[PDB]
Amino acid sequence: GVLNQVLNDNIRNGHVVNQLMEALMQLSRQQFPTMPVDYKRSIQRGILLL
Amino acid sequence: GVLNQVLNDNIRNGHVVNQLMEALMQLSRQQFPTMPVDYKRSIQRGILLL
Repeated sequence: GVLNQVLNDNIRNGHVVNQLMEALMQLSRQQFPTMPVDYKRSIQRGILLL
Repeated sequence: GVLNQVLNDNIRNGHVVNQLMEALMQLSRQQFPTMPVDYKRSIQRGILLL
């Protein structure tokens, strides 16, 4: 009888985190041409922490 | 009635800066074969800042 703002049912069963981690691992595997190595290092370490 | 020293009208809009960016990025994508790693590192950091 009451309205509700329900989630997706792909979030309730945590799967979206798999999409996310896949994207993050792709971004780690890529090189940063325009930028130095220390920046890449910092980003990919922060990404591995997660 | 008055003489005026007018800019290009490609400066009055900011589009020159985009060619400047093109140039700086086409420098960031260049190894410096003559010179060591630290020199290149310095330059590429300096132009990332801009």
